[PDB]
Amino acid sequence: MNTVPFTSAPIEVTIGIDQYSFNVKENQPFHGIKDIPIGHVHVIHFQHADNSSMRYGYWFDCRMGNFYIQYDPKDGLYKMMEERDGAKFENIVHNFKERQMMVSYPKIDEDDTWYNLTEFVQMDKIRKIVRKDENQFSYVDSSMTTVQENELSDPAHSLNYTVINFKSREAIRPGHEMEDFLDKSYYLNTVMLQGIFKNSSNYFGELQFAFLNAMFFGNYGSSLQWHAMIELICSSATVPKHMLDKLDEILYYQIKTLPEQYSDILLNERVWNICLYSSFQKNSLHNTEKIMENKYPELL
Amino acid sequence: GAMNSSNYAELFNNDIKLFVDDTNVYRVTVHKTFEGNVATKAINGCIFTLNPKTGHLFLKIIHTSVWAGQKRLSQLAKWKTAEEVSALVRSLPKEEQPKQIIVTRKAMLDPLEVHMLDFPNIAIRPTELRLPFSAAMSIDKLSDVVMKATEPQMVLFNIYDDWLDRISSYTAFSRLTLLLRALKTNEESAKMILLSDPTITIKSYHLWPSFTDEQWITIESQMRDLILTEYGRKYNV
Repeated sequence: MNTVPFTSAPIEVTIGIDQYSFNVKENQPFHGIKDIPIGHVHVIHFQHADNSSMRYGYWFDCRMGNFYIQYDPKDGLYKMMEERDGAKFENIVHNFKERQMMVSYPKIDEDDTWYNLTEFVQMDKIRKIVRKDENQFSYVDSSMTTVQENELSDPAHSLNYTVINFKSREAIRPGHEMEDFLDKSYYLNTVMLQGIFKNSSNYFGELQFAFLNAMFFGNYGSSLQWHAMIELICSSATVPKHMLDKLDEILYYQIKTLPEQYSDILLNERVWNICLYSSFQKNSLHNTEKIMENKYPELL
Repeated sequence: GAMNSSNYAELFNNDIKLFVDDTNVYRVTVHKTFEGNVATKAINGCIFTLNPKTGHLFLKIIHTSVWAGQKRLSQLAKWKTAEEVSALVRSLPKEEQPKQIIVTRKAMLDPLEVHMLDFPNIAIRPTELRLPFSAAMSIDKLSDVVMKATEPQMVLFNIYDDWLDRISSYTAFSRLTLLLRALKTNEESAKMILLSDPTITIKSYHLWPSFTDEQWITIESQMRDLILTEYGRKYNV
């Protein structure tokens, strides 16, 4: 069980750790988060009390190094940093734990929610979508644009999601215009799965990452990517049975976790109505259709 | 974006553009079967592809054989239209290719956009204009070449005959839309108006009668009257 210590908390801030969140007061003796489950990526996220604009945060994996948070009064944010000295780090953590100045990652034993949201999400894939190769962790915020959003403007601060565009030469084989536009199986199976992602696990990892950035940061480009990757599967007549069954589980947990009050901005009416009621896979997403009909019957 | 009353003069500028109307591509007669069910029988159709500035009409005749063994024909008809318009553009020398294609029906936008991905600089646009191009098959010579076709065929016409020798494109288009609107509202009455005087004929190389400037004013008046007479019925006003 790993630890992300904080040097201090000089500004009042709501701190998120995965699906959990805690309010910290200005100069409250808060020194970090302990008992973080090994085996998953995690995200530690921030919303300042005095400017609720720019949700921002850090994707990390405690297996990849010793990470801590320190407030930078110049750039005005909580920064993740790596401590290269193991013994300094162990001694910092032990002291803060002994003084009980850390919140405990509040996982219920029964509760698979975070695993279910991050099953296919790998740090090495995150670091290719979010390019900052000198760090082992990845910064995301509310305002970062996607490579696709930037085509339609600082390339170094972009989310390099896989570009999906249903009216593109990539999506449509010369001579198969109607077939490929009305049945996206070519685009899903040959171009995206065999060609770019190599397997369904990488495709799902990116889909899950896009959703979590949408939810945790209100990142609009991430929301677009999540819906595009759902629509590409639902709009394909030919999808492996294991991928459909896995997609239904993925979406079920995403819809289960979404704050009820954000359904209006986080869910695209057209995409969900099409996916559940008109698409080739209208009858393949039993769990998802049932939770959407019971939780968000207005949208549908 | 969409072509409307506000940007109407744009049709007659020097940027090559085509209207595409797909309303006569898939045509059927509905009939009873021996068992008393209903079935359709396709008849020959056409794509109506028109340069509004020059009057050049690219009439692609859609022979019933293209529907043989196909499903969802009303959907397929839009994609076949887009395929043939795309083929027409690729067949034209670069300096003759349109800068814009305006579809008369919004359901043509995605099919045509997807077929024209190779031409990213050709704008595909809808229109808010309600254009009466469905009535093209009320022009006897266009109806005759479509119905007689035994195979896919493209036929080239000038839908303005020689009018551009005497009038501007704007005026020619206005005359064409009035004639087609009349033919669409009351075909019998419109054709009566066009041929009632046997001394005015249609040249072998023309679609419409050889009216003098004064005769066109009389005809145009008679077409407006026909359209208002008919409208006073439809709505009881």
